Amino acid sequence: SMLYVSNLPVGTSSSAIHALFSAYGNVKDIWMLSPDNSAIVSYESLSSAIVARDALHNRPVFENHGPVQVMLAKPS
Amino acid sequence: SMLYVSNLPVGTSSSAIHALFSAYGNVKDIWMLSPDNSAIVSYESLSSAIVARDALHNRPVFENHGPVQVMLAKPS
Ligand SMILES: [Cl-]
Repeated sequence: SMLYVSNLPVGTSSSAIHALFSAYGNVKDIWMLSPDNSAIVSYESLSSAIVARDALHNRPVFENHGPVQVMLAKPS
Repeated sequence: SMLYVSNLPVGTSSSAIHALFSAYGNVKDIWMLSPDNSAIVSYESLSSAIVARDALHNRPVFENHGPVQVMLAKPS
């Protein structure tokens, strides 16, 4: 399952993304889109992607930075 | 490989996206992010994602609508 994560702080590392999203399930892959301040996060299960989306979408979880956006992508 | 495709015409279907990106390689999956007018497209090979990124730059698509933006997502 794919999450598009955006409005990340400039220079957020894949390891920081991995820590943030590992709280909700098994992260299979992270692809970085640094010129967009964004990333793609893949979970093993849709149930985990849903929980992380609900938990983190439009949340300023990084201090002194704006709210991170988290959108669940619809396959097919 | 994973491409993040943005600036889609509003309402663009996954069938239309599949048809466009099939011009450059075997499309493995498409995930729609339609509230963002965006999509994630995965190719079987990296060469195809590069070809697609380069060929689509400034190219009118979907009945001569505005070009789309294509960014190659780096795995980690
Ligand atoms: Cl999972």
